Amino acid sequence: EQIRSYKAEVDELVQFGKTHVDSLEDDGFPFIGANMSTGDIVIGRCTESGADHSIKLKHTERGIVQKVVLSSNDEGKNFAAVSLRQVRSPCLGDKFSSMHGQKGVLGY
Amino acid sequence: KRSDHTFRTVVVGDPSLKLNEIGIPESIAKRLQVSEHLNQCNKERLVTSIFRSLMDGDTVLMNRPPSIHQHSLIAMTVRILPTTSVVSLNPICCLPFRGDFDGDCLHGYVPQSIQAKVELDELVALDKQLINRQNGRNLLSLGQDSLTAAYLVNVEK
Amino acid sequence: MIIPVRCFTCGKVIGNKWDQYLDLLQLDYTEGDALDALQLVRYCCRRMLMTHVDLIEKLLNY
Amino acid sequence: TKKVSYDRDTKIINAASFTVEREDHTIGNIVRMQLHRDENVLFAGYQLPHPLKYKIIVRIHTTSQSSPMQAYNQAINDLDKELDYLKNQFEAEVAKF
Amino acid sequence: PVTYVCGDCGQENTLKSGDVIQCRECGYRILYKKRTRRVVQYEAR
Amino acid sequence: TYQRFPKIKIRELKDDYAKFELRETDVSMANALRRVMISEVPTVAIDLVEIEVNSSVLNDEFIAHRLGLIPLTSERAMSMRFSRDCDACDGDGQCEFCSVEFRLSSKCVTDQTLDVTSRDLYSADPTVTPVDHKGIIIVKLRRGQELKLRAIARKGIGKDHAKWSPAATVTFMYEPDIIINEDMMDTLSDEEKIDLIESSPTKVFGMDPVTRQVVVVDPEAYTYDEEVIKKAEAMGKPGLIEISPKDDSFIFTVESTGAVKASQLVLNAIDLLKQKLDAVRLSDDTVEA
Ligand SMILES: [Mg+2]
Ligand SMILES: [Zn+2]
Ligand SMILES: [Zn+2]
Ligand SMILES: [Zn+2]
Repeated sequence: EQIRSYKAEVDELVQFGKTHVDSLEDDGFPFIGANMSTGDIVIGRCTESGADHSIKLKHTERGIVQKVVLSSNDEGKNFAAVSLRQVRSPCLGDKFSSMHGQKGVLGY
Repeated sequence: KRSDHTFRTVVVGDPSLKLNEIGIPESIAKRLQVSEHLNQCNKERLVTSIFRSLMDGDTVLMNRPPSIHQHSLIAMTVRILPTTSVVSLNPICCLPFRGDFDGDCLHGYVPQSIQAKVELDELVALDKQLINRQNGRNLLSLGQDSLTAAYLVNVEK
Repeated sequence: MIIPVRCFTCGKVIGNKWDQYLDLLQLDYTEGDALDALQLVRYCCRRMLMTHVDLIEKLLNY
Repeated sequence: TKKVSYDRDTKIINAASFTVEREDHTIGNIVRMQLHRDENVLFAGYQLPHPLKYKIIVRIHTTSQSSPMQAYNQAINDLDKELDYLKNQFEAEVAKF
Repeated sequence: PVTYVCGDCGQENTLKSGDVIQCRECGYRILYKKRTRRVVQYEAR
Repeated sequence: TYQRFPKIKIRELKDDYAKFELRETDVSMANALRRVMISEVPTVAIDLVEIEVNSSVLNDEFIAHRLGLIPLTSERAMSMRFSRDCDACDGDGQCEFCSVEFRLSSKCVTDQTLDVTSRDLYSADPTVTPVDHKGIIIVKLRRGQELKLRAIARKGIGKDHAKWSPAATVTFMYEPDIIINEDMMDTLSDEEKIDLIESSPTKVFGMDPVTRQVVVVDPEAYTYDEEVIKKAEAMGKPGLIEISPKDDSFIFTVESTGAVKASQLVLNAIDLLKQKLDAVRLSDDTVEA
């Protein structure tokens, strides 16, 4: 399996809003168990009076949402880190190895 | 200069293909566009699918970094086959490439004009540069399994 | 994680014979002799029972 | 549609090349050894050109005593009636116990 | 009905217009998200 | 030219350990039956699950892989249709012709840690039940962790996935016949015969304790190690024991893993080998007449 992370900072003012992006909750974060596709919104971050400036996925990132945390330091800013989980089977391009240096890509 | 209409993938071994033949999977061939002008026969074939997909019959350039000698830029005929996002070719054809299948990638350049398509299967393709002009002899010799089999067949007796 | 239910090569089900393997390993039996009492003759279905880490007893504390 | 295709070669008289779709080595090895048991089959062999596709190719070069088309039903029914004799022998042996 | 559990405090609190993030009967600033009762499906093959 | 006549002899027959001989046939009848019995005969297995709530330690995609490898029983395995052959019912439910339902529900509220078992899966149809010792463990729940899902099992061919194959180890051997040259046995001494007996990996060659003769006992356990022939080859008696495999008279050691019976495995194999060789000659019959 693979577990990734997508961190962002928030510091008129920038908040964690709805920016209205299909499977999203009211606080700008996807619920646990939503299969996130590519080119979608993983963090709902906007401003007042409808000013949407968020972070979107690339065309090589996918997976489902497992957990999302919220934290804040003593400066007065909040933090967010959405974690994505994907289980990957060994395909025809994975590279194995050994205990003696006999590395090799899967052929068939 | 960096150029468009290219692709970069790792390669694996497949002795089921021909000599001047490679294999592009469906996920790459369903996105790479190759332009070709309209003809009188396929007027009902292009309008029901100019910008068409990478079908069979086309040719693309092959390249392994870095370019060692002149014969490391062979243009081979494409052939689509269902594979999980990896390309494959004949392991006896990797002798001009001077690379193994331990993780080496292959650069792929795709032409679009007809003047860059007819010139590929005339001076660049594998059926034309069959003479290794650095040495003056054959270029595509026997591989690893075929050499041992051709030895054992004639020595075992 | 936990012991797999089937063997990775043969296909014989071995997910149930894990509690009775630790129950026979609690005695003075050898690891090479505790598998003969579970009717395993090939070395394909014996390396699963002989070499397997029990990570769930470390993962259940929290 | 058209699972079995008939292709007749021209350069060799009384010669054919049978091919089927969506099969494996379970038929190309059970038809070749049945054709080799016959005395009117001088050439019998299966070949998988591409394992990514699913299509075997069987080539039959027979003599002038019979057609290469009539030497296929005699090799199919020779297994279709042998499997019935194997089933009738196993069903009594499983009923003995 | 979005919930937000505490880090090691264990108090469930709702985060609406949360300029600062801390649970009520606690002092830490770590808030995990609670899994809802959504229905997902994953095949074995 | 015409067909053959194979002869069998069952040695022992119990559940999932059927052992029978197969005489007067070549290797392409004992191999093209093993290749069907190990991958082609269809059973039922859990394909699609639907997890409602999961609060255990393991992930929600690690359990869906483990739940599909449970050896469910299958008595109506050949009489049911596939998911693609059944265009009706739109999936997702007990159609009673192409699918079946399962209901897992458990929650640990006590102090000690209880683990769920394969005997907790309750199905709506009591003819498709997991076999059962202790049972197959899935998760281990602490005080406050629950698990509830809903599984759907369907008939599938074991060529697609390795969960539908009901044969773990089905193999066959050639059952060779060995011969001992009695005219050259008296050349070697007693210690040479002792050193020739102890050179075999398996118990193939014994010794008569009244006359000191090499007597063949249990010749079916040679396993082709080629250690007895090479021992006498580098000695003072070459060509003493000549071992050659027979072209016929094989033996089968099948295993049916508790899903189907061992008697019904080789019956459903030869009942499908009669229909795999059926659509070939009727589709090539119009080109003959
Ligand atoms: Mg390399
Ligand atoms: Zn095993
Ligand atoms: Zn707290
Ligand atoms: Zn159905």
